[PDB]
Amino acid sequence: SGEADCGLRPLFEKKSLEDKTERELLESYIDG
Amino acid sequence: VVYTDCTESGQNLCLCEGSNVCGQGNKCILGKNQCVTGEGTPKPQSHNDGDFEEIPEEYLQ
Amino acid sequence: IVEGSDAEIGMSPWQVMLFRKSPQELLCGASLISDRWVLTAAHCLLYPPWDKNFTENDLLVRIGKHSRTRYERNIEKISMLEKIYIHPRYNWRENLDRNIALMKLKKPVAFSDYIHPVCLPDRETAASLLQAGYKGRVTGWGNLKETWTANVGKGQPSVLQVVNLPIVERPVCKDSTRIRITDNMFCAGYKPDEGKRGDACEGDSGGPFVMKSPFNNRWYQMGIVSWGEGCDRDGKYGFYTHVFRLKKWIQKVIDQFGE
Ligand SMILES: *[C@@H]1O[C@H](CO)[C@@H](O)[C@H](O)[C@H]1NC(C)=O
Ligand code: NA
Repeated sequence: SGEADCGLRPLFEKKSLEDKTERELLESYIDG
Repeated sequence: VVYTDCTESGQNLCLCEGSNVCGQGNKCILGKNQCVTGEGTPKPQSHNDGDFEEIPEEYLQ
Repeated sequence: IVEGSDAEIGMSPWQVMLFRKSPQELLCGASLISDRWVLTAAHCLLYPPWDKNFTENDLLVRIGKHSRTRYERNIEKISMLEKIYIHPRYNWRENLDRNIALMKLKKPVAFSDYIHPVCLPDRETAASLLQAGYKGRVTGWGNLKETWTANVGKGQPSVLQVVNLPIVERPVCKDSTRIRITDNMFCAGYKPDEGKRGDACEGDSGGPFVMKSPFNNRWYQMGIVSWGEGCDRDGKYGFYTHVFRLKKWIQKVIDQFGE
C-alpha cells in the first residue's frame, strides 16, 4: 500500500526467472 | 539467542532439563539433569572464529 | 541454517551481514528495508547477560554478500552505522519479548543486481500469508548443525544458506516450550513425523523470514530470526519476531528520525 520497488529481485522476478525452491513456498498456499 | 546444552554446573541460559532453557535466578546441576533456584552464570557466548578475507582497512578504523 | 542449501546468486539481495570490527566475527543476520535502514533482532545489539551492548562504531553492515568469508569486491557494500535503535520494551531478562532493532546507515547504499530491499507487510498481506502450514524462507550464514565434532565436521557454510519452513499453529508453539510466548512471536519448522527438517541456527539471528505473495510476485519480510532452544531438535521450533505486529514501532523510528 506504499511506493518504492521492494521485494522484486533484479536477477529473478525482473528477468522472469524462477529460483530453485520458490515453487515449494507457492505450493504451500494451495496444499497437495 | 540459541540456547545450547549446559556444559558446567552452575550454568544458566542453557538447556538443562532436556530441551528446556534453564533461565536466570536458576542454575543447572548435571546429574538425569536438574535446573533449580540459585544465582547461575550464563554459558559463555558460543564463540566464532576468524577466517575472513581482510576488508579495506579504512572500514576497521 | 540447518538442513538448507546454498543460495543462488542474488536470491536474497536484501540479506545483510552484521560484522564485528575487532575481532572480525559474523555477529548476526539482518535485512535491507530501504537505502538507509536495516532491520535485525535486538539481542544482536543488546544482550547484557553476555555483556553485549554495541555502539554504532563497533559494527559494520555488509550488503550484497554471497560468500561468508570473502571480501566480495565490487559486489558487496560495507556501510557504517549512524544510529542504533532498540525497541524500548525489548525484554531480555525473561523471554526476548519485542526482539526488534533498526540501524540507520551513515550514507545511503546504492542498489544493484545483488542489493535490493525487501517489502514489509501491510495488514492484508499479514492476514493472508501468516497462517499455519504456509511456508516462508529463512536465509543466513549461521551454523549448519547445533553441534559438530570439533576441528573435523563442517561448521560454518562457505556460502549463504537457504531453507523453507512452515509456520506452526500457536497452540503447538506454546506446548513445545516452557517460555511465555507472546503476541509478537510466531514459530516455524517441521513437526516430527513430517519427515522433513530444517531450522535457523547460531549466527542466523536477526535475519529475515520472508514470504512471496502469489498475487503481486513480491517478497515480504514476515519475521526476524529471534530465538530457539537448540537447532533442529524434534518437537522444538524456531521462534520469530512478528514484524507486522511491531510495524507501528518501525514507523515511529523511521519518520521521526530517517527515511
Ligand atoms: C548500554 O548502552 C546504552 C547506549 O549507550 C546505555 O544507555 C545503556 O545504559 C546500556 N544498557 C545496558 C543494559 O547496560
Ligand atoms: Na524441530
